Amino acid sequence: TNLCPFGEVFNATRFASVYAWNRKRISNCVADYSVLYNSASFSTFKCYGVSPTKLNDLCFTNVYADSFVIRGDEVRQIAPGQTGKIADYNYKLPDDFTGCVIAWNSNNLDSKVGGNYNYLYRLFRKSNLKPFERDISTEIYQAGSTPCNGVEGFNCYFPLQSYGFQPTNGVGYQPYRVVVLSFELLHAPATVCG
Amino acid sequence: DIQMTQSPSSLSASVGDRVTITCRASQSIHSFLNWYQQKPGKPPNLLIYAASSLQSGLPSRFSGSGSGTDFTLTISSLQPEDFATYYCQQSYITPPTFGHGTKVEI
Amino acid sequence: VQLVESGGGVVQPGRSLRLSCAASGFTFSSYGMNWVRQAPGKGLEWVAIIWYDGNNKYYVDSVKGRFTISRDNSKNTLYLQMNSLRAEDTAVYYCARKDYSKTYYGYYFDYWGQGTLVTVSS
Ligand SMILES: *[C@@H]1O[C@H](CO)[C@@H](O[C@@H]2O[C@H](CO)[C@@H](O)[C@H](O)[C@H]2NC(C)=O)[C@H](O)[C@H]1NC(C)=O
Repeated sequence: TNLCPFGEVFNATRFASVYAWNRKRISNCVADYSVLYNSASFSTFKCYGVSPTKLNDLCFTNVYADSFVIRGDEVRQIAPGQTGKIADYNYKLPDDFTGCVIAWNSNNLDSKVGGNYNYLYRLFRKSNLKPFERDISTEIYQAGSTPCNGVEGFNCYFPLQSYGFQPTNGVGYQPYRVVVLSFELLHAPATVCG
Repeated sequence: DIQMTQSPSSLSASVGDRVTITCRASQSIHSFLNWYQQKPGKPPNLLIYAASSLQSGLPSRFSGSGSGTDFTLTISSLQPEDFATYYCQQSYITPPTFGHGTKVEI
Repeated sequence: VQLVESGGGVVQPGRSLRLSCAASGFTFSSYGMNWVRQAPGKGLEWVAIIWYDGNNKYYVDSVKGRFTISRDNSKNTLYLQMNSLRAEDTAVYYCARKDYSKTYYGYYFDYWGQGTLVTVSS
């Protein structure tokens, strides 16, 4: 009877950066995955494990909506078993993913003429992220053998770099907002239905 | 630092042929490979930076492609002014190491 | 944008030399600068880098401890003080500009000079 708050997840005025992707848990509400599929505005809507038309009746304990902003050419990396600077260092999806990935273009509201640098992606990390890991640490990356001692210098780089978002970039470089829904079951009762 | 191997060391090609020069890194350098052209007895000229971006003003026939360890410089139409030595350089870790170079013959 | 080198020549082994590079056509105190040497019949070999702040200088092995890279931003000149020269430093030295990137990991040599030959064998 209580529509799940998918609006504010997909209607948010300020999306989080990919390195600080925002996870909103959804529980104790009735979610209709019918305005979400037939919206006719989503560039990408790819469901892993559960069919898009059949999950409208599958009942789940929790539904995690993970939202962030990436580039267009990097949407393919939000998928199981993908290697890339976002799959490896910013946001990793499990190989046995049982959710959906939604993505839509955002040159509007997110591509200021002067350049929107509020969004950062991680260039470097010591090791690849385990599935669903959030690393918001800004420690200097030591590429060389000389310890950095916390100062930015040669072979000592800041992991986070700003996306270059301009109103003239090619579709590959234009900003895409991405929401990854993780539908999970546990021994707890299924509080998510439709 | 990172050792760079450029293959082939020398290439024989005719006008209008396809040329492909591969630069391989001992360690991952991400997308930080640059390609320079040097004709004999002249300063090197920048061709590609970031492994995919063509320096402004240069002919569009040149292209780059690669990520991590393997990189490729492609010349679609080898014109008479494209016969020179091509070097690949990594900027991921200082020192920036140049490849030993590939010369294009007739 | 021009980078003209000078100071090269024949120098006896074990002696010293100072290569200069005068730059014109752009603001000097905004660009990192580099020295890259090419031995005859061999590929390019990066020699040294000086950052635009005048404090961060990096050298390649076999050059560290001998060569000193510096810049006089007030004179629009870049120096390379080559001390204790060996026989293996025979090469043409180019002063190469570093892009307007501000980042330590993605730089390229957009504008090169003309090269000065520094023969060392006695
Ligand atoms: C995000 O906001 C849009 C506003 O456009 C919502 O969808 C609009 O309103 C109804 C239902 O969504 C549709 O009939 C309109 O066509 C939509 N407008 C456009 C331009 O598509 C949307 O529902 C909101 N997010 C979610 C998850 O519902």
